[PDB]
Amino acid sequence: EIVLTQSPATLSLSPGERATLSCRASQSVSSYLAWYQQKPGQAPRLLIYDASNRATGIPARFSGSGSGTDFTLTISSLEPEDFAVYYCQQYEFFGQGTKLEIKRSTVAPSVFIFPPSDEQLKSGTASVVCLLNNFYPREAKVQWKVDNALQSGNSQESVTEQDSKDSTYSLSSTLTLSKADYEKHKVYACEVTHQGLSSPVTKSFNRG
Amino acid sequence: DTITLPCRPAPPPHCSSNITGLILTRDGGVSNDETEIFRPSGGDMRDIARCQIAGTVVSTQLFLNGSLAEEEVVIRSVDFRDNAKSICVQLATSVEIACTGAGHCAISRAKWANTLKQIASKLREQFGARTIIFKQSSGGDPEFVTHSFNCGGEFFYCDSTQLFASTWF
Amino acid sequence: QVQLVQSGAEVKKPGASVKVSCKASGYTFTGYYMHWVRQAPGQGLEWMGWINPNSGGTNYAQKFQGRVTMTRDTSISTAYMELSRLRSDDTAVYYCARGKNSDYNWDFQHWGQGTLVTVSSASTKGPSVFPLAPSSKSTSGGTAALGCLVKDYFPEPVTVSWNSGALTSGVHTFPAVLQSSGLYSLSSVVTVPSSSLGTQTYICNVNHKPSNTKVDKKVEP
Ligand SMILES: *[C@@H]1O[C@H](CO)[C@@H](O)[C@H](O)[C@H]1NC(C)=O
Ligand SMILES: *[C@@H]1O[C@H](CO)[C@@H](O)[C@H](O)[C@H]1NC(C)=O
Repeated sequence: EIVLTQSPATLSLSPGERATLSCRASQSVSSYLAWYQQKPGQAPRLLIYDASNRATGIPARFSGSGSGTDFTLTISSLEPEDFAVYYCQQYEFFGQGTKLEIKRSTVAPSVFIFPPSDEQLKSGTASVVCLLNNFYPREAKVQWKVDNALQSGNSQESVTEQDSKDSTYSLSSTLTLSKADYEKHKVYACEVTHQGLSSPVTKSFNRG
Repeated sequence: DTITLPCRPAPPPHCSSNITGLILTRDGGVSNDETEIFRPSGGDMRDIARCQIAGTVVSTQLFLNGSLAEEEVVIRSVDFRDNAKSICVQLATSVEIACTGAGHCAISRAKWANTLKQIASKLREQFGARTIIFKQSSGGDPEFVTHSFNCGGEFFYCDSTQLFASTWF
Repeated sequence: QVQLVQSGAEVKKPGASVKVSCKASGYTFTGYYMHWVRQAPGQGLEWMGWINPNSGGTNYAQKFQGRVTMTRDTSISTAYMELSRLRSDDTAVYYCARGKNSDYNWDFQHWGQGTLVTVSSASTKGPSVFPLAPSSKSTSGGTAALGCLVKDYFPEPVTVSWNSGALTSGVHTFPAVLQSSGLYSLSSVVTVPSSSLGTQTYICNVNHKPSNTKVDKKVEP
């Protein structure tokens, strides 16, 4: 296998800066490489082929170069349409991808908790939701505690794509219990750590 | 012992030839470790024409009555890393393929095994893989999935499976 | 005018097989190899194999040998990819694709729109819709967050709107998560002036087309 390692995992820059992605090939075949750009729900689009040639309809700000094992894709003056995932390719092997997002001033999330509704409870299950609304950077840790017990495995979360207005993310976490077990405890807390927060923040409620 | 290839129509004895080479496709993807799998070409006439060793007769999979090499078998490619490029294999010592007219054509099993051993060692050298497996054609139109050949203006289609079903360590 | 058009999304139970078609146009079909490439959700690109449309010869990735079969019909410029004995980790968007050049043919200039193929076990089920009630525990300043939890449906997708699309500002609809029961669940939230909870009405409009399920859920403090 030709192992291609891209760098970095995430690249955080502002509209106008110079982006530099790299791709190292575990061999020496140095004249053939492709770069793609991919946006959510869309097919990949070819940007560069043969290490350094623009594909169809590709503006001149995109370029590529090949330093033997090493290859690089360069985006001069980033436009907001340029923010997406980027894969590199050589024969049938692809890289793991690099994500290029808008670098923003740090904002702590707003935190909200939501107790289960009587409708769901009647069904025989209970879901508690913790909303982390409008934060940056994306790195974020949510911990669920029930009577001061750390929960693990009974919660799932989902994050939005970087918002087009404010360049910010939002996360939704869901803790699900059976009604039986939900009535065996009292304090339900969601604990959020970030980097806009000097100290971890906990939103909670008591059942009743 | 004898290897046989069933054929339709039945090749006459004067359509006997010397196999002087062959063409193959390498299976791709990350390998199951540490094996390379090789099959008769997934390409077509273009691949065969670029090999520059086919000679007068028009055939698939095997080269018939073509050129030979000096002392050892030599494999060649436009690009060994590219699974879409076929590998051209030129024998140094030819292998007779006797046609009988009964419906099948035959070759010496010992001689072909001795040949496959040499091809395997060259491939093992080029790719570095410990084990080499020859497998039948992945598929395709009749003219390519079989070893097929034009003799006296007539097209013969021979099943080459007994030629390509061995593992080499 | 190169275009590649693929057949529609499909839902399949494990053990079954799927056939995806790709109609090619704008170029001489026999001139280029056709590739298939799949992408699982949230993951990268994986090559499956090529087919030589001139010879019908194929080359499949080693991890797919024995379960994939590619053919083509030159008569109608259509390639086919058949994946049998489906399992859950075969859930992916499958793409037919063609090289920009014929020499080194691995720079895929052209792609189909892609075919989503979901491997099942689950059965079609409409979702339940639960309000996410706005209260003191969901109030920052003069901003109240409220929402809907759309739980336990199969398969994707659902569509959610607020007040029949009238309200779009301050709304977030979250990517669904797949629960270990095989059913999906997603949430939709919106931040609002608290001084309107006693006045303005807020409804989440949920539509699950695969099960003929549509629900208007009013969310009250
Ligand atoms: C095989 O090759 C040799 C080359 O000298 C030739 O003498 C012999 O007759 C060939 N056999 C057939 C069947 O063509
Ligand atoms: C290959 O050469 C042999 C020896 O001359 C000849 O008899 C035979 O017809 C040739 N094979 C074909 C298929 O033309």
